Amino acid sequence: QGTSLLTQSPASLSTYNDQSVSFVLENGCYVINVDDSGKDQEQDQVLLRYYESPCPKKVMVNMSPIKDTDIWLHANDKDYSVELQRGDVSPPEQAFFVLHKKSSDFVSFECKNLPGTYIGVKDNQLALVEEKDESCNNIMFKLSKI
Amino acid sequence: GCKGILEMLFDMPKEERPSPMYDSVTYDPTPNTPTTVGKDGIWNGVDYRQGSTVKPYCDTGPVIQGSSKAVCVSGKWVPTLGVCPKMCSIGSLKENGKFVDVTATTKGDELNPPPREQTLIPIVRKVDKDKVQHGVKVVALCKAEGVQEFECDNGKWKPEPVPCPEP
Ligand SMILES: [Cl-]
Repeated sequence: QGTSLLTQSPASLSTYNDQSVSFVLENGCYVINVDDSGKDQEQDQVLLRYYESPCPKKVMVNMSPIKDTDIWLHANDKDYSVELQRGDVSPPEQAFFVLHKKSSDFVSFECKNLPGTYIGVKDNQLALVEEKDESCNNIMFKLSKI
Repeated sequence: GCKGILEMLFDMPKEERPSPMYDSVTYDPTPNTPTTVGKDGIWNGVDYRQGSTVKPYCDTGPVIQGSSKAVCVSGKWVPTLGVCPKMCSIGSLKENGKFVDVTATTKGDELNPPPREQTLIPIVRKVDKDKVQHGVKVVALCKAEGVQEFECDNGKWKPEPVPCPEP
């Protein structure tokens, strides 16, 4: 196989119930907040990095806040949490989720190494969740231009 | 290596970025590049591999004021990439020219075909059939010989419309 092309696009990331996934400085470092206060979502866009990977076919997607494109969403298997990691420590290959397309332009993000474990929403935060242990909409997000 | 196109843009304040913004940016590996992401891949988490080729895509039309593709050479993208153009309004042309009808004669995907990688992720976009991409051609009517051709050039119709006589 040849080397797959790599594409990047900005987008606004929101949940199924139309809550903003935003990024705020907390004690010096960015944390991920699920916000429903109606604030402007321009500064809280994400930079998507994605490519196709042959599957024995899969779309791998990496996500950075435009506020700091040197950090990205990462699945922490030792805490079962979603965190931001910087590229001077965390390897980039471990920073891509497997995209699953749902109905009505919604998508889900599956952990590459933890099959069946997805990005989900718990208590106005992003968490790792089991697909079977949740309703469909808990792991459903929407990427919107502008 | 070279810092990525979008990374460079989102380092500056919003007022300093080009408008509109690129819709997608695709990076082509050199034949010697083993992986897509990795220490020797197109992207290593810090920058993008030397000799990589970059091709921006604008849903507003083919890029203007620069090159359509660039290569990573000595930490810089050469030659200078073009920026996204502005779209033109069908209704604005119909109004300024007092035309009875305005019909597009070319599609935006002719000069500006979308990359295949744009179908990989559903990103919801606003649709406005009144807008046509940069470089799209239209024909306007006056309701003999009252047919005028126009081209969308970065938010402006060329040439200037001769307003139709009063019926
Ligand atoms: Cl950094």
